[PDB]
Amino acid sequence: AQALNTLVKQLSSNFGAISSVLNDILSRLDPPEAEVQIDRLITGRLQS
Amino acid sequence: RCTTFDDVQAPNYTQHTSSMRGVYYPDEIFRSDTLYLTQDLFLPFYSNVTGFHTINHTFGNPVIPFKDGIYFAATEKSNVVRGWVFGSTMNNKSQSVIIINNSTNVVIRACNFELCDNPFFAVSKPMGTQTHTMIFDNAFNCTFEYISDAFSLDVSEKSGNFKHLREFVFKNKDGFLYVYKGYQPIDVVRDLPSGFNTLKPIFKLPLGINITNFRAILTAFSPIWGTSAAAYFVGYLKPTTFMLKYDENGTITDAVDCSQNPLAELKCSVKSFEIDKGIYQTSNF
Amino acid sequence: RVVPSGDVVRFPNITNLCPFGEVFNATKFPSVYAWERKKISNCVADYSVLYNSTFFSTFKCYATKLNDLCFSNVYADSFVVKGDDVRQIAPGQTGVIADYNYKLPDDFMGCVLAWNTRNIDATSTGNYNYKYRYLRHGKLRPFERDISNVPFSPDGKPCTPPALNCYWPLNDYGFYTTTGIGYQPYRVVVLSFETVCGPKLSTDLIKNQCVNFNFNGLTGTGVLTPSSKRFQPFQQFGRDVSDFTDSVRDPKTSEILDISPCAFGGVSVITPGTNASSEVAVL
Ligand SMILES: *[C@@H]1O[C@H](CO)[C@@H](O[C@@H]2O[C@H](CO)[C@@H](O[C@@H]3O[C@H](CO)[C@@H](O)[C@H](O)[C@@H]3O)[C@H](O)[C@H]2NC(C)=O)[C@H](O)[C@H]1NC(C)=O
Ligand SMILES: *[C@@H]1O[C@H](CO)[C@@H](O[C@@H]2O[C@H](CO)[C@@H](O)[C@H](O)[C@H]2NC(C)=O)[C@H](O)[C@H]1NC(C)=O
Ligand SMILES: *[C@@H]1O[C@H](CO)[C@@H](O)[C@H](O)[C@H]1NC(C)=O
Repeated sequence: AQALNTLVKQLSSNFGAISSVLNDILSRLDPPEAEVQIDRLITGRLQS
Repeated sequence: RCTTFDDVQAPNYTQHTSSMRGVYYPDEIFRSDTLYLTQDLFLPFYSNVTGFHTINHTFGNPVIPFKDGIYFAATEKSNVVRGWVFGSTMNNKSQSVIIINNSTNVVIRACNFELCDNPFFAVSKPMGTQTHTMIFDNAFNCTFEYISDAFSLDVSEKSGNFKHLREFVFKNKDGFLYVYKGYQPIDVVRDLPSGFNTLKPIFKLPLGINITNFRAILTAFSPIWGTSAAAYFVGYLKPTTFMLKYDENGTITDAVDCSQNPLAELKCSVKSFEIDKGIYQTSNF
Repeated sequence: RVVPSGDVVRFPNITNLCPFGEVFNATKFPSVYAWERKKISNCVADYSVLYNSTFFSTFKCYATKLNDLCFSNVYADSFVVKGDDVRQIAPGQTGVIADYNYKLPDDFMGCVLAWNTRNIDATSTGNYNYKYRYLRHGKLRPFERDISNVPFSPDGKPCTPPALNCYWPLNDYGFYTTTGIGYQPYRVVVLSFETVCGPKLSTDLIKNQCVNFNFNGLTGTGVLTPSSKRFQPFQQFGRDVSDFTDSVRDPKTSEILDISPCAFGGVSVITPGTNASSEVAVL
């Protein structure tokens, strides 16, 4: 139960982006601002 | 018309310990059968507060600091505290907000008010009706004006014990003054009863003033104005960590201030109200 | 993956695209410390009127933040800055505009629309009549106006002008026509973002199906169905035991809904082998 909730709560890590939501970086940000921060949250979450 | 009193005295400053006060619903999010740990400008538990006994000549409304947000409470019998001036200089020199409950409406305006040196509700004592908003006379370069829906509140001089307890929480962010309200009936001899009582959001007020100070508009009572009996507090809101216990219906039932004592910090580490016997690791020093 | 079939766009009472003269048509703008409040409410807005104007030049939004709109009132605020103080108009970013004159909220954020007014709002000696605050006892919070036409105390002591070593809170901008762009006056409309909604239409509740949805304050895909969750009257939506939103009160009809996600899963393939047969069964 701790190992699942650790995996859950590291979704909410910003990893240097403006937020931890890929959809907010997708839809709200400008697309040049998007692709850099999509790149950050994947590299965070994939290695988490 | 800005008038004054025949005499203005300092309150009793009776010391009190606010146990479970200042708790509110911060967000719009329903959650149920859960336990949520967060931080906002809350009143901390067991807060050392003073009882502003306003009685018959005694009238405590000078400039009191706000700075991020204040907690207010008032055991009420005569319904004395019903208004608050917010602003910076409290003179006719900067933009200020006078939120009044004038026994009929909640009137809120954000202007450079011609502020009196004595902010009061000019109310006839024998029947509890207001003659004039003797807090301002006129106003300049306004940003906002609000009048709520109508009701009626009895604000005459009342005897006996305190029958009404209201809890208020104020803060400045994004131009929005947030004002929340808590309420319970009481039967109260002196300063305040202990107990857990939440607050719910009532006002979202894009006022746009530099809220650094506050003056509580008390209600003046004379048939040369005086006042009568109420006991109200001033508490401060602090960006502290709370646990928030949620029941089946999303009612906040209980809470823990994580920074009172090492027992309560341990509660926030375990994320429960139940702690087993033993040693648990907590934050480094 | 289960691919969705439906669009669920649920909003309160829908008006048209309003004309916004406060946004692109205003003639004279004041100084920034006492910025004029002009506001937008009850409009399905896109603010393409910021672009389609004979009165402006910049067209920059802090520009796909133009359509960042399903929230409360937009304040189309009116003021004149200098070119070296256009840059300080931002949420946070406390230079002399944001620290003391005009600070912006950062929940949503609109557009800072400015115009080169060198031939109108400036002079050869510096149009000093426009002024800005550089010193005040206390910082502004976001979305505040200072209308203090008052001589200022530089350290909180009784030292106001006309006494000596007592300072005015206002500097000249220096709107010089004989200089470059950094000293030029710009008439600035800022859409301060803190009820409008850009993508605001009305479709029907495609219940019990994997659908797309846009709600007031909520987007995503999922399965929609009525809910029993006891919303407080001051609650918009619900969240689960995780941090995912699972329930919402209908912005159109107040029907409390559940949002379960669309179905998905892995695939196994069962086979007795190619030497045995050439057929499979899937899980
Ligand atoms: C959340 O709110 C619901 C309201 O919908 C609460 O449910 C209500 O709880 C009361 C007290 O438990 C129930 O009253 C019971 O009535 C029976 C028959 O009259 C009586 O024999 C019992 O002694 C009791 O008084 C009421 O029926 C019930 N209503 C519903 C619709 O469930 C619920 O208790 C609240 N949650 C919590 C944790 O309190
Ligand atoms: C809360 O603050 C009050 C001051 O307003 C404290 O009251 C005094 O405290 C000092 C030392 O703590 C004592 O010597 C005085 O006798 C107290 N005066 C009165 C009238 O009580 C009070 O102690 C504070 N609360 C706590 C728990 O320390
Ligand atoms: C395929 O299965 C048969 C069983 O009847 C076996 O005799 C044969 O050797 C298998 N094929 C190969 C290539 O081994």
